[PDB]
Amino acid sequence: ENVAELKKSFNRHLHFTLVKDRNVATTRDYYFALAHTVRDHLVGRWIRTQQHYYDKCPKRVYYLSLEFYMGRTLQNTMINLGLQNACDEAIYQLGLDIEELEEIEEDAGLGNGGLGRLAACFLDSMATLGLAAYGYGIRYEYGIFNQKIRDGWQVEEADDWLRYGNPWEKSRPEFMLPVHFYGKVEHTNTGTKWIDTQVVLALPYDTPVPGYMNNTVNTMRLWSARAPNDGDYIQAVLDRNLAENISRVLYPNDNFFEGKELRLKQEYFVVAATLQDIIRRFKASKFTVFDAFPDQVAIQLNDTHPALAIPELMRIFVDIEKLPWSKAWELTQKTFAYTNHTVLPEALERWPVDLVEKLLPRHLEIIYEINQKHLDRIVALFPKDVDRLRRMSLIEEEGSKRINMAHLCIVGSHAVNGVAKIHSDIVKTKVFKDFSELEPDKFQNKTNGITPRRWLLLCNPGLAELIAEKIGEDYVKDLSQLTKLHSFLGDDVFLRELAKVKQENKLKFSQFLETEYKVKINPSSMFDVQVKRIHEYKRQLLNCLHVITMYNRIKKDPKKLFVPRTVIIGGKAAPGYHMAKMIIKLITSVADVVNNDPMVGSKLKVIFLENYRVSLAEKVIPATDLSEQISTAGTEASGTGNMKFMLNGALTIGTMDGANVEMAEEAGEENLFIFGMRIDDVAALDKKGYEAKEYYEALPELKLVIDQIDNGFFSPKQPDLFKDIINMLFYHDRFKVFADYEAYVKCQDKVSQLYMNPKAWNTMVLKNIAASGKFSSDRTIKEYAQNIWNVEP
Amino acid sequence: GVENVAELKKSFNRHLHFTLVKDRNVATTRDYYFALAHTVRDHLVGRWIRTQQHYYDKCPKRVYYLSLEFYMGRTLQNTMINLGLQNACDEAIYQLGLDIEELEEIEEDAGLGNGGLGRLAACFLDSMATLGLAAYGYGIRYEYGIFNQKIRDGWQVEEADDWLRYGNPWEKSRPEFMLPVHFYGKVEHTNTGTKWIDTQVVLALPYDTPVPGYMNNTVNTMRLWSARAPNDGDYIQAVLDRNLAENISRVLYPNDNFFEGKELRLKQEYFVVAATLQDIIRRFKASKFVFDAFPDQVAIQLNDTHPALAIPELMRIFVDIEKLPWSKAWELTQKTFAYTNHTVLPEALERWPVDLVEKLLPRHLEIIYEINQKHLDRIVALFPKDVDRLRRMSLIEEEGSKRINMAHLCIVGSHAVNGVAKIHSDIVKTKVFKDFSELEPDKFQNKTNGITPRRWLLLCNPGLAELIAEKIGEDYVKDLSQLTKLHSFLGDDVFLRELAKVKQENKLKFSQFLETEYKVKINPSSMFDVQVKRIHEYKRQLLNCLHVITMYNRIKKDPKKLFVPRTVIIGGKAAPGYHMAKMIIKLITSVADVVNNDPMVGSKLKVIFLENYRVSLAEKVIPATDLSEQISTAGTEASGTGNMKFMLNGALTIGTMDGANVEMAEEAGEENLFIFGMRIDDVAALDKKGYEAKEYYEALPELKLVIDQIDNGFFSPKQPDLFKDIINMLFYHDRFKVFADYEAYVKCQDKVSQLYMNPKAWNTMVLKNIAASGKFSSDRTIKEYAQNIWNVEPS
Ligand SMILES: O=C(N[C@@H](Cc1ccccc1)C(=O)N1CC(C(=O)O)C1)c1cc2cc(Cl)ccc2[nH]1
Ligand SMILES: O=C(N[C@@H](Cc1ccccc1)C(=O)N1CC(C(=O)O)C1)c1cc2cc(Cl)ccc2[nH]1
Ligand SMILES: *Cc1c(COP(=O)(O)O)cnc(C)c1O
Ligand SMILES: *Cc1c(COP(=O)(O)O)cnc(C)c1O
Ligand SMILES: CC(=O)N[C@@H]1O[C@H](CO)[C@@H](O)[C@H](O)[C@H]1O
Ligand SMILES: CC(=O)N[C@@H]1O[C@H](CO)[C@@H](O)[C@H](O)[C@H]1O
Ligand SMILES: Cn1c(=O)c2c(ncn2C)n(C)c1=O
Ligand SMILES: Cn1c(=O)c2c(ncn2C)n(C)c1=O
Ligand SMILES: Cn1c(=O)c2c(ncn2C)n(C)c1=O
Repeated sequence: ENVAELKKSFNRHLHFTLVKDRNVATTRDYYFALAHTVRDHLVGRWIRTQQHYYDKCPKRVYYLSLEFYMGRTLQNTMINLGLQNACDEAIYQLGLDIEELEEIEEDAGLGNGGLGRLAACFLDSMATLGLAAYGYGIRYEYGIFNQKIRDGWQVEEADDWLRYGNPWEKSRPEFMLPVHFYGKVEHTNTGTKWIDTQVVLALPYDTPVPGYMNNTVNTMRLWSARAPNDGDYIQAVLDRNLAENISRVLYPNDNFFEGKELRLKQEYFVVAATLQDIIRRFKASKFTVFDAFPDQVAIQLNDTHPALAIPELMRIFVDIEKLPWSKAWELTQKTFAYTNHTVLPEALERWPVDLVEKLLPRHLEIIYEINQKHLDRIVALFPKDVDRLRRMSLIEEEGSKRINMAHLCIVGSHAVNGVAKIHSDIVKTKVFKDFSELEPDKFQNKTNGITPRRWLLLCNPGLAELIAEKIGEDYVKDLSQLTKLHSFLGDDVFLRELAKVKQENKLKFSQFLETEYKVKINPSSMFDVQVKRIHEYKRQLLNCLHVITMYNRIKKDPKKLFVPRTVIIGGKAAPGYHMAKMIIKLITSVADVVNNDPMVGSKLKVIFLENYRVSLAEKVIPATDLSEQISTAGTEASGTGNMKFMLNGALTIGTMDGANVEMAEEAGEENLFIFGMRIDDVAALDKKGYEAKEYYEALPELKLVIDQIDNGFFSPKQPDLFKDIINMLFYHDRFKVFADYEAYVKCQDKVSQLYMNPKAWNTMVLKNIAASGKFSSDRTIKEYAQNIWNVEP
Repeated sequence: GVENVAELKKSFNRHLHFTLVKDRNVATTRDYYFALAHTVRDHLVGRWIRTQQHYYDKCPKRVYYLSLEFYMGRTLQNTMINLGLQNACDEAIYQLGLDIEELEEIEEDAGLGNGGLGRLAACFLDSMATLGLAAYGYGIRYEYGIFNQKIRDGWQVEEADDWLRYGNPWEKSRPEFMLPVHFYGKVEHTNTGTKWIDTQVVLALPYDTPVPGYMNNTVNTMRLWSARAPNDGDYIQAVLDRNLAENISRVLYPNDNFFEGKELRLKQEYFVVAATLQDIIRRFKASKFVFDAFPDQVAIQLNDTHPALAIPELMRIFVDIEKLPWSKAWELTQKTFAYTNHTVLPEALERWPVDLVEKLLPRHLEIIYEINQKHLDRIVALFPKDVDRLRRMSLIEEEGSKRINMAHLCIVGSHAVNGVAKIHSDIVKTKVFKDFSELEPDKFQNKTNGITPRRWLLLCNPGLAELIAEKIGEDYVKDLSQLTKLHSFLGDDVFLRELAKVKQENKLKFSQFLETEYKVKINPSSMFDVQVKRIHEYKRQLLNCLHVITMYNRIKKDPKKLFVPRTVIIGGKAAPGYHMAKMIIKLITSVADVVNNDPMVGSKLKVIFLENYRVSLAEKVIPATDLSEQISTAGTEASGTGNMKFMLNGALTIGTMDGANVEMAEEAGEENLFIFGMRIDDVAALDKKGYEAKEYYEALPELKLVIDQIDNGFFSPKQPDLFKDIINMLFYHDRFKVFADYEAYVKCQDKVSQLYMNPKAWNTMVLKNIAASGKFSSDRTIKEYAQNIWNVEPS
């Protein structure tokens, strides 16, 4: 707890746990010794917390997700346990630099983006609020791949994150479980029997989730695939890899459905294990016995990925626990709650019934029965409307039959929510109209949030300290306290101190940029940042057009006053996403021309931030002046990066989409740079018909950019390299890039104006930060606790 | 002894809490085991760091035992004993209200070996550490060791030995020493020399396991390498294909004394060799180093031919990497390497097809050719005429598909070659490699195998170790020859009663195991007749089987005739692809089922096929053995070591004058062992003449019956011709002349029975074996290797 004792513990671990001394100890060794030293501080409360849940039996919440974008654990753990300052001092006294040791830790990147990071922020919040929550996922041997740029292109490298070992995970062999696949169904007189199946074992690994300063430590249980133990002998042993390939790697797709059998196996794998583990726990507690199940258990479905949980639970209740269908179904609906995270057609999960029949025979039967009972009702309430039956069916018939997992989640759940007002609204009245009309009270909204511990206290200590010195540390657990910040809007000194914090973050992050990339950084320039997964809907392309735009204006009139900028664009593209990869090449091509043109000089620098991940977001976010949140209105369910930048002192330029809409409401629309078409404008443009060749014909600045991109100005060695981009823009652009081009650029010009007025710029910054309270994930979970899970802190 | 138990207790509770995240209410037995292991493990650290730091500071010559196998067994008790902590830990576990025996059984055996070869490496490590030698073991960290064997419907069934599933607290990853290993690619001959390009790369991640000397503060290292894919069409598939590179250290080839020319196997051999040589070279350069002193600082023992590629690999490093001239490098090489021949069985000789090698290790095939060219140029110069000698001495075999004779490469590439027992070393030197020793006489030597007295006496038989200690002191633990002092008790009946009692307690404890694992009811007063080793035709478990049946037919002949009761135990694993071995298992289990259930035989005889024979089990049945079966055909067992364990543990041996049996006889007196059957010369004479198994069948009533019973379905009614392959082998393809030794073997057994009815004489003979086993301590073997091969002294 104190410095002297932390030094002894560190040396004790370096010695007994790493078998090293100071002369032969590696940096990794020091990091592991520090990690173990901090890890020991959690054990007492972790056992105590789990024991408490058993003795008092509070209702349990289970967040079931295929993704958990956790990032690094060491610093986070030191902050939530109140050890950082002590450890920093101890390490320094041992002659080491804690910051260097921290960089050794590999990110636990078992997610793709928002969906996976949301889940991670939720666990932190649930632990901070003292809830009996458990996160359940898959312990991927490989998480989201590590990204590199070779010759301007994204190159993928396996993210072998467990290679050197993971001190934050705890194998729980006594809770191992078998998961079945294939086989056939047998309807006997003693119940239905799913037999002749292939078995794969699931070994759970527990990771502690410490709440912020509250003595609570929950658990994140991730499952690992293992071959059972019961032709060529060698091949047979090697073939054990097949089963174990189930939890081998995370599918690297963000907002896109890939119907691969292996993925279907991962979905069921995590689902079968989790539900059996929850049932066992339930039956092992202080408890026909199952009638109290929904009062003791709440399972949240993170998107439709774990949709199979609905029939799996039914399978268990009926075939194993011998409950009648009617009862089983009732308990199921009371147990599950579904969160819809997207409206993009390509992201919708539709599994071919053929694939499901072969792999999960008993589950196909259960899904069919669920649909029968479901459609019999509709037929009753609407004897005529037969087209309504087709639109609400769990099965799609057009061509090869498929299963609409989202429909399956709606009927098997008692609550369904979008992740932002505009998204939830679209989900309730448009996408699932036929369902909400019958069950209105079933649909809700639960606007996303981000944890102020990792995304403020951890990533920007300077800002957390400044805020804390002015209004106390109360805000860490109740972010709505940041509103008190309005009391200092005319405080010139607090405004200079606010600016100093940002500048320090920029100077430090600049050192990172000149170290990782050649480029020379103008530390006074404006840090224009857009970091997120590469997507056509997110429009990194639109941003790219503006950069080329600024570049030409500079070449055109070199002597014309230009507010300097450092444009940073980063994010991974799904491996099979061709257009995303091309977009990356374009950006890298532009930067090369821009960063090396003598006429532009320190006026404009462009950086493609490589390997964007949680630990990297913690560095660049505190260093940002301008946050790009420019996806086409109605395409971004919510967004969370936007919230991160808001809490850390950046201004936002974006469209009225996702949570951007709610940010404007909290801070006031004038304090954000909103632009472009809105949900209604995009629809009108659709009914009419989007003809992109019109804006190109009516906007010279855009035409120059387009011609340069099309004629090879950015790829001399390959004149037609960006042909596919141009082709999509002129004939296949569902995200209407050309349509928001003019408004975007004019918006960008106003940002530049404001940037030249420090007093005005920071004043707005302060109103934003003051208005960010709403976006703490503690508030999100609070609403989940009260309106869906019915549990208390 | 004060404050030692209390601190062990505190520490134990500290680990259960911080290391296992458990309290006394939720802890599993496995958690208690891991808690004790970490508690014991902490006592190795100080000495391990200190030991290795010392070898760095004093720079003694280092010995490197390179092997594809290390059959280590359990580490817990062994570590406690060598560190002098068993008594204190036993007491700490007890006071904590726990059953220490229950905890130790939790530990998984590190069975990274097939049999005696892998176990010898293990024993050698323990001894080298006990003698304080700067020794290092080098092998592969298999994810799956030798398979767990189960008996289903009388047949052997193999189950994957997933020994790392729950974690191994005894290994320590050393990531900073990872290394790249190359495969495939091609050879480019440029002006900058020869270059091996276009290669596929695999990484080698070493894992160090501490090897504690006995009561001397020395803690050596065993470094095992694990294969990992390097970080650098379809994304998901590409990531899944990383399993291919990792398959190289996935599982141990389960073959004992048998060459299987598989590509994966060749990859394992090169893998451990390339990782090891690079690491050894890196250590040399990091010490007070150009390479002229290498052979004076480095000695690498090649355990059999499996790591043969180490020779051309060192040449490759020396010439292609270090740029040394060929002549100089070849010189450094021979001085560095030493080869130990572990077998003369033709089916066990590694002969790789030149094509497989060219495709996988092209640069190495060129180097092997060049060594052969030089080598043969020498023969030619010494014997201008004799062209046949070239053919018999070449590393390349031409007949049909060209293959590489790895034995020959090891010989020319080494300064010393040895066998593992007088008779085998003589065979190697004068017959198999006759043309070679004639040129270099001094090169060939002998190094009689040994076993470590710590695991095979102190640990597995605490009763006998204490008995002996109360009579002649503890000195014998560090010098086994001190066992001859037991002779003073040749007349003391009191002592003989005590010796019989210890043996009795072991049989009673082991009987509990048997009846709990098998339906059979044991007669604790019966003679424990045991044959536990890998199932082989040359080891002749059949012969033994022919005796059990011969006996069965005798009891059914006169149910009232005095019969010396026996509990016959035959165990061992069969290589998955070894058809005849599996047939022999099915024949032994079938016979057993007929003898164990025959009402007329009752408590006179019981057959038990001991399932899953392995180091931990060996430690169980060995101390409980009365008679040891070591009956391999003369000239087939290069040495054997089981024989040694049994001898040291109070059992009498019935066997042929093969391997180390000859030397056991010389040491204890040929009449203090039941020797029988043909001898090497008798075997040769029978070969020259011609073996006609049918004659002995024709001339031996008791035998003819046993056979007719096997061939007609007496032991397999549902399947009358089930044992056809066995009958057909015994009659027209028996290279191990089973029947030829059947008559001698049966008469020999009757005498064993006779002697057993006489407690006083039986135990007297036993005492004579225990007092003469000192020569078979691996500490003696290692000392001899050190003086005459490695040229090093006890650091
Ligand atoms: O594995 C040991 N410590 C552990 C310490 C550790 C634990 C968890 C995460 C990181 C480090 C170790 O070095 N690793 C576990 C990792 C893996 O799974 O590969 C790497 C260890 C200490 C020790 C001390 C003695 Cl005397 C003998 C064997 C020993 N092993
Ligand atoms: O893994 C931990 N201890 C280790 C302890 C251990 C180490 C070596 C062999 C057996 C046990 C552990 O339980 N295992 C390593 C094995 C594996 O890799 O499967 C199983 C551990 C302790 C701990 C304490 C906190 Cl607060 C959080 C996470 C934690 N993990
Ligand atoms: C927060 C975060 C995201 C989510 O970003 P959006 O802009 O909301 O899409 C994605 N990736 C990482 C690494 C993050 O930290
Ligand atoms: C000693 C030992 C061997 C050796 O068997 P022999 O053929 O008797 O030399 C094989 N397996 C195990 C488990 C051993 O302990
Ligand atoms: C399928 C998917 O990854 N959806 C993503 O979910 C997160 C968390 O709700 C949203 O912020 C984001 O806008 C959306 O694209
Ligand atoms: C190739 C091989 O496994 N050889 C085996 O080695 C051991 C240890 O040297 C000998 O005792 C045994 O007789 C022999 O069969
Ligand atoms: C988002 N996304 C992908 O992630 C993707 C894709 N095609 C392949 N992938 C992987 N498409 C068309 C797409 O929009
Ligand atoms: C690496 N890479 C790509 O990833 C790529 C490409 N063209 C299209 N793509 C997606 N080219 C030319 C290329 O070198
Ligand atoms: C020892 N041995 C084997 O181990 C073996 C074999 N055939 C296959 N195997 C595996 N043969 C004929 C054999 O003698």
